[PDB]
Amino acid sequence: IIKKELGLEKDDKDAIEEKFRERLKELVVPKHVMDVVDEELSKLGLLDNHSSEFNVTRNYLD
Amino acid sequence: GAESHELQDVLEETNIPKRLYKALSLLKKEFELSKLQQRLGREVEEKIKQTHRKYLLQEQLK
Amino acid sequence: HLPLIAITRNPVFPRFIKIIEVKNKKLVELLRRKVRLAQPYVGVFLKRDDSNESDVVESLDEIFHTGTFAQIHEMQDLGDKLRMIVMGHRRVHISRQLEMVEVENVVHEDFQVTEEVKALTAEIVKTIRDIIALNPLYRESVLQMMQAGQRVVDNPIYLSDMGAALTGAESHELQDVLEETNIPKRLYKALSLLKKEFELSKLQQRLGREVEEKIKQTHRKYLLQEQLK
Amino acid sequence: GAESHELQDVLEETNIPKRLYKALSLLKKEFELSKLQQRLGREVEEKIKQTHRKYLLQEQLK
Repeated sequence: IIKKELGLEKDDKDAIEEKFRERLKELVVPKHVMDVVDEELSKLGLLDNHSSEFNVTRNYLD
Repeated sequence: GAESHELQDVLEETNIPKRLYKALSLLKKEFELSKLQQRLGREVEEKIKQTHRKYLLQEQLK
Repeated sequence: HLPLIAITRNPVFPRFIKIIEVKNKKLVELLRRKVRLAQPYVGVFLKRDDSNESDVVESLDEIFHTGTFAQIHEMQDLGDKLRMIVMGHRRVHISRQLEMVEVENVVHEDFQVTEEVKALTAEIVKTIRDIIALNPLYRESVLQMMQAGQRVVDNPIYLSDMGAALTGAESHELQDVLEETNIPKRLYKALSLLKKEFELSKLQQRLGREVEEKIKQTHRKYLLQEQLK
Repeated sequence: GAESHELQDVLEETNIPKRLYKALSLLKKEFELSKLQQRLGREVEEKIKQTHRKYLLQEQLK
């Protein structure tokens, strides 16, 4: 909570979700891949950061 | 919060309307004084609050 | 004509009981030397910013010029070999500590209209009450024993010094209150400190209650998922 | 919380004691329903805290 009052979090307005969405925003991309990316992002949001599943999902998305 | 002198002054009057009027005037004067003190305190607390919230965050860190 | 006492982060507020326990034992010999005096005494002071034990002995300018002469009450040394009870009796401001000469110049300038001034004093205690009502620091028994309405406030300056002492402000803030000479100025500075600590504590308690509410809401969300269960 | 049909039956009754007794019976039935509603959640709480206590004794021994 002190971090919320003043902390590293909530700075640079950077999120993995948004970062990956903007990375592909400049790419002429098909749709099937688009739905796969949507599913991967949904799982990543569902998946907790500390989980190894989360790291595997992040690597695959990268 | 009126002083004892004002209480004696109110007790001095014989007619009920005059003593009631004096008591109402005393109440209004005391309310005005309390409002003035409250406004001055609000001024002081806002001036202190003019201190940037950074100090609050530093104290949270401490 | 005594050497400066190593304060060692022991700010002795005026008229307020305090205990000093310095690691250095030299103060023990200093105290023992003044035992034979029929009028034992000790002068408390306040250290400046960037406290340094070596600078105190090597330089006498680190300690502020303002000081508080007090009378030794008792020597205990229950836990440590150095434990002195210090209070505030005689406030003084040395013209030049390096050059001791001391003048008990206690400025207590007051207006002859002693009718509306006490109102502000009332406000002071009110805030103090609020503080001890919301941030209990010391027993209220002192409040009951010392009541303004009893006319026992013979020296309201000492009472204001109490009110500032209970404040959590830094030593620098109390120093800056002391340097102020006009009574209204020091009173307003102390009241500003009171409002400052009030805001600090209010933010702290608001945050704590909000966090507890968030935790109970998290538990109730666990229950609402137990509704899926 | 009785249904509209129950209120219609109550209104149909013309004798005062009949309607009073019917209203009392409907009140107690509806309160039994609500008590079951709230007791099921209170049983959720009871089971959760019983499990927590069992695992707390397990934590002590562990």
